[PDB]
Amino acid sequence: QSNAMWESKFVKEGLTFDDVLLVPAKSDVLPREVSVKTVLSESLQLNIPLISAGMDTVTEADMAIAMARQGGLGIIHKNMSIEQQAEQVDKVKRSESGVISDPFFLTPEHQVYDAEHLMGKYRISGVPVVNNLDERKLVGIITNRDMRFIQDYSIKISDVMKEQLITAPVGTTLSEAEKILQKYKIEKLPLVDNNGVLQGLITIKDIEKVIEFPNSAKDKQGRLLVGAAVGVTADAMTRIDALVKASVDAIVLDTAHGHSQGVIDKVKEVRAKYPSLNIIAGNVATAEATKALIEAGANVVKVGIGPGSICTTRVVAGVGVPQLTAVYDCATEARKHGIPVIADGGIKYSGDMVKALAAGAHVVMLGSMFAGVAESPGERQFKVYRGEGRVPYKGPLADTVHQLVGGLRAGMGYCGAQDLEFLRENAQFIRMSGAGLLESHP
Amino acid sequence: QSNAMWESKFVKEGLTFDDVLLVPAKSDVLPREVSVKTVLSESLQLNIPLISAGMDTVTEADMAIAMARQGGLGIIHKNMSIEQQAEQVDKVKRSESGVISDPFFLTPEHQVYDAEHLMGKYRISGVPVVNNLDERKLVGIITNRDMRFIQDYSIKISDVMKEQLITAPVGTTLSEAEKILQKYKIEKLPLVDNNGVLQGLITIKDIEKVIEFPNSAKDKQGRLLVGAAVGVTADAMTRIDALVKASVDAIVLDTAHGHSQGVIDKVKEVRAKYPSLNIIAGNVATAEATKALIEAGANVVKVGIGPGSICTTRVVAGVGVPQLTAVYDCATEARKHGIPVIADGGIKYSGDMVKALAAGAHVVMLGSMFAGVAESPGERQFKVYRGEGRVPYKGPLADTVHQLVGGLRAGMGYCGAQDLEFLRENAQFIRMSGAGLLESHP
Amino acid sequence: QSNAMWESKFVKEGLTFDDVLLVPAKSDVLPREVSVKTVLSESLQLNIPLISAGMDTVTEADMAIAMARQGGLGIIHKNMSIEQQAEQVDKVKRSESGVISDPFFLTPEHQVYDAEHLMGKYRISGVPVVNNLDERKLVGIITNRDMRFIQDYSIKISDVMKEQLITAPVGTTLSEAEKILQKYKIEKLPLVDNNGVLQGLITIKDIEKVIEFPNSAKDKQGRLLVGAAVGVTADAMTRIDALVKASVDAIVLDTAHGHSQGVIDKVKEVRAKYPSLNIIAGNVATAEATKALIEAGANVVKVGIGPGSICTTRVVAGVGVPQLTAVYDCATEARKHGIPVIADGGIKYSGDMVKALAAGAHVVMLGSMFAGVAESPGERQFKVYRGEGRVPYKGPLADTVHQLVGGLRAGMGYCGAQDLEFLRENAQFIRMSGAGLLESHP
Amino acid sequence: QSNAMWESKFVKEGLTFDDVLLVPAKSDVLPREVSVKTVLSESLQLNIPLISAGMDTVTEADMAIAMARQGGLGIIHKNMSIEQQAEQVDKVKRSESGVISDPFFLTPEHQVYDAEHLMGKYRISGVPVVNNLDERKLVGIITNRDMRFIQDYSIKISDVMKEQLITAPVGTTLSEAEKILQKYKIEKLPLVDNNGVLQGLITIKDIEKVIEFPNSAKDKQGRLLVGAAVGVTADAMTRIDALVKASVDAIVLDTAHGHSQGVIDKVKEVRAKYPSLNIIAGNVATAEATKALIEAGANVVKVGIGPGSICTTRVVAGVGVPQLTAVYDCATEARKHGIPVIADGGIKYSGDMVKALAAGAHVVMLGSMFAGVAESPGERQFKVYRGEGRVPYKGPLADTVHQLVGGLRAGMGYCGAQDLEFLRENAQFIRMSGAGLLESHP
Ligand SMILES: O=c1[nH]c(=O)c2[nH+]cn([C@@H]3O[C@H](COP(=O)(O)O)[C@@H](O)[C@H]3O)c2[nH]1
Ligand SMILES: O=c1[nH]c(=O)c2[nH+]cn([C@@H]3O[C@H](COP(=O)(O)O)[C@@H](O)[C@H]3O)c2[nH]1
Ligand SMILES: O=c1[nH]c(=O)c2[nH+]cn([C@@H]3O[C@H](COP(=O)(O)O)[C@@H](O)[C@H]3O)c2[nH]1
Ligand SMILES: O=c1[nH]c(=O)c2[nH+]cn([C@@H]3O[C@H](COP(=O)(O)O)[C@@H](O)[C@H]3O)c2[nH]1
Repeated sequence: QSNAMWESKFVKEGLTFDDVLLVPAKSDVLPREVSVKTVLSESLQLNIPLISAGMDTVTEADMAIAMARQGGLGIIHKNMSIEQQAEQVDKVKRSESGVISDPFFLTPEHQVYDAEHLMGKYRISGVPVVNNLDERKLVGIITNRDMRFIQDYSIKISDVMKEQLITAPVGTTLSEAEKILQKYKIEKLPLVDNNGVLQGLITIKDIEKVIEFPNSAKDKQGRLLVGAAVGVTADAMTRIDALVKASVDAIVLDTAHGHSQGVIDKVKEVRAKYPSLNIIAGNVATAEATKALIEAGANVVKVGIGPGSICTTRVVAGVGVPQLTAVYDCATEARKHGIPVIADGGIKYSGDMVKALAAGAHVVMLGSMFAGVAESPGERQFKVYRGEGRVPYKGPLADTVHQLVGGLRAGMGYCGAQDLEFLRENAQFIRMSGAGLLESHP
Repeated sequence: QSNAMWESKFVKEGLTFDDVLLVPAKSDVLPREVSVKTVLSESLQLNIPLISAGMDTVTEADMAIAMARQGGLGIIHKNMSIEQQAEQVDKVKRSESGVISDPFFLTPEHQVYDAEHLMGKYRISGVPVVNNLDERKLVGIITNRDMRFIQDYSIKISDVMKEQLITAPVGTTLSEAEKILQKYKIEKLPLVDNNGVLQGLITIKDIEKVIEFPNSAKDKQGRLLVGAAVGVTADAMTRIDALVKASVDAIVLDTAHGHSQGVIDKVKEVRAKYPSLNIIAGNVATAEATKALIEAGANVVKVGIGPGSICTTRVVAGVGVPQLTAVYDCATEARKHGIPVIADGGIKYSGDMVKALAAGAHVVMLGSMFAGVAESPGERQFKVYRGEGRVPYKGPLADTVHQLVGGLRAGMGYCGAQDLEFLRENAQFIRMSGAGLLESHP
Repeated sequence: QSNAMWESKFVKEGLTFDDVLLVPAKSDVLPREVSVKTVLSESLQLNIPLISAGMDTVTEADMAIAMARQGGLGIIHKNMSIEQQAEQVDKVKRSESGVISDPFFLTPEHQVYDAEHLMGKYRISGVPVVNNLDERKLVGIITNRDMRFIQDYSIKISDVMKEQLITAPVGTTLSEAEKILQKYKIEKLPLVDNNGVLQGLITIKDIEKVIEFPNSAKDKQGRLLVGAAVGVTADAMTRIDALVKASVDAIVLDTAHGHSQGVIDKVKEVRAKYPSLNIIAGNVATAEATKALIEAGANVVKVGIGPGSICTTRVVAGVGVPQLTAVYDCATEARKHGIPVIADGGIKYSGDMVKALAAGAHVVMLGSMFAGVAESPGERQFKVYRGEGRVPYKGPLADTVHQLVGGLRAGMGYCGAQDLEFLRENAQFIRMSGAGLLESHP
Repeated sequence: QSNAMWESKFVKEGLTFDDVLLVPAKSDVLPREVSVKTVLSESLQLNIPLISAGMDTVTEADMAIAMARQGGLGIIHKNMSIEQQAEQVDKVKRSESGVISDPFFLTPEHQVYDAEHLMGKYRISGVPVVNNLDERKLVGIITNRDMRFIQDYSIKISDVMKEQLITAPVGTTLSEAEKILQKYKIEKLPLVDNNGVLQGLITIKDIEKVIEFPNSAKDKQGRLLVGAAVGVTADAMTRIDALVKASVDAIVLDTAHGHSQGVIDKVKEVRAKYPSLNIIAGNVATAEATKALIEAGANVVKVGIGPGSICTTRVVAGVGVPQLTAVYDCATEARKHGIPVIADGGIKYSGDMVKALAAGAHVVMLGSMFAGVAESPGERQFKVYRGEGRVPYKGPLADTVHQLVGGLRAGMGYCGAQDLEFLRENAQFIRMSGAGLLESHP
């Protein structure tokens, strides 16, 4: 039928955050008891439904660390050298429990400049010393306590060098090391084989961060999860190869129109080369686009086109979809594949987040709410946000998350939701007019 | 059918006050002749459809007194010691006609400090004196006129002490006492049995407040009605027990989500222990929630979630229902039980109140409109309002009520409503756009 | 069916001026050629569809005169003494051609104070003199030209007194008198019978106002049309009796709720006593109300409740109907009776007027647009408007009318309407959103 | 059926730019590869879908030149003398390649004042000299290089006069002349027949403007396209006759209500006299109006009534149609005739343009966006805009076009549109609320 596309032009209708409210429901569950955890895949498991945007004013290593510590996930932005980005990922992966199975080491023949680089780069504060690279046999350890008395860093590890050291067998756990470090009063516990060949290193920091950040989102090895953004370019594979060597949990293929053919192609290509890699692809606003990314191999779909708070797409190109309808239409399609969606853009308040999750999104992604947080890249106080603009300095990330998560639990309480799955599946909205929205804020 | 909850997510629609207008109708009744009285139960009968909110910036004894005097009802807030709240209720119950059947008394052996406490506490200004507590036989009365000549309050009632006194038999009425007090020129008329044992006390104040506040809402004994708020906590029963000893007319079980299981439980528990007690339960926005509270034993339902003028629920949790739809959906369910609903929150103008009552609510409850009234707890002039904020100092309660009630009678006139029942049942609305609302205010 | 009133409560929907636009149509007729005349009854025929409101800040004699001169109609407001209002009507009726069939006269025995009163009261500037009241035989005429030379007004008409005078037979017309006054160079032309008994008077002013205001709306005798407001009170009949003696064309029974029984009663009563009188009754917003007023005998219906620019009805009582829907629903009912409606309130711009007339109204009524006009009661420049408020000083009425009528002709041009009947009957609207209205103004 | 027009009065609904967004679609085509060209007729072919409005604050010769150079089209406004307007058209037609087939020439007997007039008028900078008008035989050429050494312009061409000159045969092309002018180092290349009779002239400017403005919209002869506005008046034919002599590509019959009979008549009359002329007729908002203009002979239809940014039509006459619905309803009708429509008025941003083109318009017309551009008629910096108002000074036209066209290509990218035909035909919208529009801008 020739005329259908023409006749249907104005037919569709969509809703944004301010058009609706969640409707209260029978609830046996209190806000404090609800579970806010979400699984994006078996290798990607968040304790809070939050991701910081890959954007140069939002997410670099310090941020990805702070996010993961809270149960969420950072995405390292791509506006940096590939070597730089892989390095940013490595810094997040090795922040805690990173040298347990893959330790750095020095030899007596290195300078102390080498020690200070490693401790500085990874924030570890102790370094193992082996006889030689080939042998892998550990002789001595140089640490932060040792650095204090060293005036010149040009001198070799031999000079400022032992005694017997307390070392433990490989596959020693944190709770095991906790007692050893405690019994013997050490802050560093190297791990060797039966031959005394260096295998790994455990520090008290690997211990106390576990205590201090119990909701941390971590891989199986116990290291902080991290994502990274990759464009669709000739550069794409090379960059991914380097990040994968990095061990970063997920790659986000971030483009403006995710329903283009060039993007489907690249997904197909990356899935082929990395069958187990977490591939987050976006951005899409439709069910058809969502279906195409999933059949291309995306294991997560990122959603929204136009809704961003700095996004000029609507005004300049006339293009976009109201975010809740976007999330809803996408989630409707992704649901049939057991595929999670991310809600990307448009979220001003904690209530918006709750609505995004109740319209079907597994996680939400925030740029601007995080832009003035202490841990973000930038330096009353002020900090920049670009895609150009400004937002107040918000203090440490943790305070913003707490109010977000607190809003989420209250909302879950009103809806009677023990967990996010229940919410996505059971929550009902009610549409309201502009005048309906005027009371909502008071 | 597995998919119904998902498909229906965005289906519902709701209206607030500004979306609608009452439509004029055939009217034989003038605003001055209409009846604004409402019955919440046989033991709770208002002459005006207004309740002051249990809130620490709105309602304590002075307020509950002023409300009841106007035909409405105060709810003592729960942000106080239980002993304190029971005492606040007692002050309202004994404001007028309170010692008629349950008198306080002293003995010649008390000090005058005791007299000044009682007169001060209850604003009565005369105190009966009996020989002894066991005997109950009245000897003398100490009053405000007597206090003037007393310099030291440490002295006993014996010293500043009689002559024969004019006393009347129990079950003497106000209109009877009016003539006696008038014939003999006394302001105090104690009541004894045939043995001269003290039974009660009547004062001219019990008389002239009847004259001065003819619309007063009162129990069968003729004392001002009062409510009290109770949370859902381990504290709940103990607090209620004390208030019931107080004789307060109604308890309001006030929680944020009234459709939770913990709230239904507590209602069931209180109804069991107090089969005749007025239990106002809330807050709910749905018919299902309304049904559950009624079957739990609530004899009044309080409505609205999100609409409050300080309420951040909408923004922080994303949760709420547009107030008129809320009231309408609740009233639709409660109607089948012969159960009244209260409209709680969102009312800015007298016209909003009229609309709330025409959408099915029996009474409305107001926090903010009363927050700067003289009788409210706080101290140009200024007074605080929190759930933090401010509202102009409005003068005495009576002036705000008069314009509210005047708006209500005009509205009833336009709709042709002789009484509130007719209004609830017959009144029709018309929906308008935002531009429709722009003319409405001019 | 018991439940219908409850279920239908929120069903109705309504539109105001800003929700819609008139849709352009095939047009063979230019704005200058269209006819803006309207017939409210055979005795009430306007050359422009405009009425000035009976309101103390809008319409008194000066205004009713200015309106009628433009083809419209003034309504003298009722906030004045009945004698005062009848006098205001008489001033409008006698402004031009008023003493042609019912002349005032003096006798030689009156003082000149009497002459100056009459000329001053009615702005006529000549007065006939008869021998005696019984006889009616005219002797001399005293005029403005004569007053100049008179220092003391206490002196009798005898003193400052003749010669033969040029007089004409009764039923002399204006065009006849035009030539006589011209041929003989007189400004005053008395009219007598064959016996020389005074019958009427014609002046050059009666002539030149016809020239100067060709669109004037006039009765059969050629005097300016005038209306008057009457309340529903015990006062009503007495006031009407006096106005009818006045000869005022129409009475407006103006009340807040025209669908009340007391108003239907009064209409029935006035129609009975004055079978030919023009009775404008209001105000109503519904078809049912409209039907009741017509069957009570109203020959015009006035419409709108809430739309007034000073009207607080919406906010205070919650009551009203969006004006276009009001006019449309009323016009739909009145049409079946051949009955015209007036659109009363809400009109900010000339475009609103065009829309009001295209929604079915015969005429529109304006308070606020006329409030600062020179001819209005009040005294940069400033003038008050109450029902309290302010509006810029607009200059003479004629300038405001011209832009109104110019807007009306343009609108009629776009719709292809040769006359108002075509417009009412054929014009189509298109509904738009708030954003649709944002472009409309630029 | 008598009552249909009355019942349907409020039935229609319409949308403007801010009510909607284009929905992203499968896209294989990048913004840089899309084609923005449009054909209004075989003789009217634009490289960009833009027309500058015939308005005295927007388009005169300088503007029509700048527009055409960019691939768009200027319409010379009619608020000028007919001789003046024909002259403005001639200036645009002869800006480049204009004297190739119809050269101006002088004789040795003219003064230099004549030379300076021609070079000044047409910006050509060389003038051919023939022996005599009858003969047409070229003797010498006077140019800009020659003017430098001439102090007095009163002297004849004979004085300041040869040598042999390098001339080429008629039908020489630009690419041919490019090499000649290059090989011989000349900037002027006259064209003669075998007899040495002057036929045309080619300059280096005719060459380098081709290089400098590759997207230029030109006729078959290679001269810049130009339009002109004509009113509907007695003046109409005479004016058109003169413009056609001008060779201007299109005439725009511009009136306020294009659905009037006088406008259909004039179209019929002009089509009869000029069967091949491009006739752009407007303005219309309906399909019925659109059909009537096409059957009258309009080969392009211009659309919108009310949407203009200075247009008071909505407010003053109450008349208009929301622009997208207007364009859509018109395009729906015009499509059946293979007829293009122009979207005229209402466009604030590049996104609005994209939406106008996706609602079915072939081209859009802009007044206000171009009003402060350097090339516009008027003289921080400031420039006026009237239909009275102001708009910032925008710099040269080219910068505004580039952002417009860049917005258009992005939008086309999101929709997957290789060309404008695909866009018109396949693009889908989604309607949003006012709150939906609040996020769109951030
Ligand atoms: O097309 C775009 N051009 C941009 O310059 C831009 N900047 C941010 N974004 C998107 O907006 C998201 C952040 O949204 P919020 O600021 O509301 O947190 C981000 O996560 C992005 O998806 C952009 N999209
Ligand atoms: O969830 C809530 N958190 C709060 O801090 C709060 N404060 C007031 N209220 C509710 O609002 C009602 C008063 O509404 P108005 O101010 O519009 O009179 C009150 O009667 C309450 O029902 C609250 N609800
Ligand atoms: O209920 C009312 N109380 C008032 O104090 C009042 N003042 C004006 N009006 C009505 O408004 C009309 C004038 O409307 P505009 O100001 O918009 O011209 C008038 O013609 C009246 O119908 C009132 N209605
Ligand atoms: O009825 C009208 N009276 C006017 O004074 C007027 N001025 C501009 N226009 C129209 O508006 C168009 C320009 O629209 P924009 O300013 O939004 O670019 C123009 O192209 C015109 O179609 C007018 N229409």
